[PDB]
Amino acid sequence: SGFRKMAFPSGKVEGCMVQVTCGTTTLNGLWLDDVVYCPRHVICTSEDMLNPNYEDLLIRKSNHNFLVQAGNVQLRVIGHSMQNCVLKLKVDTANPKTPKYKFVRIQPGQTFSVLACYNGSPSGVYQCAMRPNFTIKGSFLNGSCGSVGFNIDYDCVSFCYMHHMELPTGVHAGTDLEGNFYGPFVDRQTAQAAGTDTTITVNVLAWLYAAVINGDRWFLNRFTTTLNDFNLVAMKYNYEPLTQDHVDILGPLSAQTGIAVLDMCASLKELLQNGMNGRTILGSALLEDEFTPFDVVRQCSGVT
Amino acid sequence: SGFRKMAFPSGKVEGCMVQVTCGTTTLNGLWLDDVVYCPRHVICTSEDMLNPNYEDLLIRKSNHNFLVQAGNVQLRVIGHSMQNCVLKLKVDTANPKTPKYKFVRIQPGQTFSVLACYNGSPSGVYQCAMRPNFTIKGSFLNGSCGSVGFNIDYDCVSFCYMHHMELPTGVHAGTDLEGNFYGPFVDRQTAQAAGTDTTITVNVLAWLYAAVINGDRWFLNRFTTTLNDFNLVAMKYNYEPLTQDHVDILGPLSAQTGIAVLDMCASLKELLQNGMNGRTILGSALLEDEFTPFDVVRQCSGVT
Ligand SMILES: Oc1ccccc1CNc1nc2ccccc2[nH]1
Ligand SMILES: Oc1ccccc1CNc1nc2ccccc2[nH]1
Repeated sequence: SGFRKMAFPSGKVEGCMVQVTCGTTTLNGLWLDDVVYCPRHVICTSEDMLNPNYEDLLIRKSNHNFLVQAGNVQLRVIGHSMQNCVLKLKVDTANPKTPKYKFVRIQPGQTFSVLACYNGSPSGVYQCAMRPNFTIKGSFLNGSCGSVGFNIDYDCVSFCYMHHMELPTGVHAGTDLEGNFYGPFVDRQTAQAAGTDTTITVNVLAWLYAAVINGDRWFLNRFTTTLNDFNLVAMKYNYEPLTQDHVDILGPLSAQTGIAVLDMCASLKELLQNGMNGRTILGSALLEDEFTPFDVVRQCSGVT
Repeated sequence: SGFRKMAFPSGKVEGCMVQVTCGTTTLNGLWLDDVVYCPRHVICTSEDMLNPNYEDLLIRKSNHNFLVQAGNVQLRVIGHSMQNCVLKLKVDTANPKTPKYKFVRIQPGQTFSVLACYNGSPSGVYQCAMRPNFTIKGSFLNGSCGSVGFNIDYDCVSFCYMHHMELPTGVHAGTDLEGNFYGPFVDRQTAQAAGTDTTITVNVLAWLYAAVINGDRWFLNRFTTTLNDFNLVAMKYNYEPLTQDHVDILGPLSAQTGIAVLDMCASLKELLQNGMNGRTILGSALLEDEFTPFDVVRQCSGVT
């Protein structure tokens, strides 16, 4: 029993983190097979960052300009290419600790673990969601760029995120491992405002199920609703719309608890309209939206 | 910028987790050097758990009765002893992945990372505090016993917790790595009630400093207080007393933010008396007490 914001064990990713230096810029790289992936802005002076032309900046760079260090041993760079907003540095040594891995582009509402790194050295691990505005609310100081987000399926690491940017509002933007930004963000020190950070409705419902499973039941009401009625209320409160795909996904939690999804929707509706009245659910005074239904099932079942 | 509940990278501890089986009971063990540490209740039938005599139960056990598996390879047990509420199983192989380590007994309010394990396999990592009532609020299913809590100082893992028990209220109890329970709990399926789960005042203050550092300043008031005045209010709200040792410990956060500790106390006092009025601090609707001052400095500075 008990329910925690839980990251994947980070060991498999710890074994992939290296330091990348280009001139005076140091950040982190991900070493898989004989390729090191890092944010292309490693080649910029903070001066360059205001309106960088990366193709033109890259012409001035050689393999020997990229200094790649794995522990306290240097890797030999034998090639470099730009793919979207990441650099791929070919090194002469396959990472001996390369895990089984995939590159995946996640959808808004999907959760993942971040291994926060500085100078290629892991500092911490936390759980995130891709926000509906394609930002994440991370913890990232200078030097944390190239830190990655991942899910693990038994022994296969799915890399979904590389850290590139902090927006002027102190939220975070980055790319998948093909170098494509989540949302409309660009690796340039310019005015970039995020859209509405809506609540991930399907995730709140999952977490309400987690609460029932763990004995927190005070919020369970006598009402039901319809998708359309619930969705009217969701919009008013800056909650993402709930689809039938979300209802289907919650099916196993519905089954385990014997609470129909639309009943749990009507409980959520009353919590939106009435608030928590100073009460807590799973030790939170607000509705948590950074657990997926899959996360709740994993943690409530005990997958390794 | 940004502030997350952050666990230590778990790789060094992942490399120490094994499966321990005695008869039909499977749980986790910690393999350091040529010793495997596990909860002594591995020797009990759930029937034994009602009033176990562990010395008498252990007489009926041999080295060959303890099945220790590290990945899918069996370790040979060449000795076993009981130290308090843990078993130490001497195996014929030193763990090749043993990190530098210490055993430390933490104080209430101290935070640590838990690597939740099932059948010797890591499932997740989260950050905890030892509660003032010597419980922890974990996430632990059947088979999670022998999962450990740790801090890391660069390359040295300090093991502070091994998981043994869930109380009938679904909070968690366990031992240090010398087998001594935190608080008054015993490894017996009997009536064990926790005392008052008070809020860790010094930790809330640290987190209020973290909030100021990260731009959340709305709660900063025009008042100050004294330790004695603040402490009267703390007691009324089930907050731990604040000592001069706590004020001294917050000194560096006081310095960084230019907010005197007693000023931040007076801000906390107003939040206790007035509540949050539907506002959030670092995305929480309640006051977080599971960051130490050391945690706030680490995450705000970027230690690896
Ligand atoms: O639903 C809302 C409630 C309040 C504010 C903003 C929104 C828009 N949310 C939204 N989710 C989407 C998913 C796919 C495509 C477009 C989407 N727009
Ligand atoms: O302060 C309180 C406010 C409300 C309820 C309970 C308490 C007691 N808290 C407490 N912390 C201690 C630390 C060391 C020794 C004894 C201690 N008692």
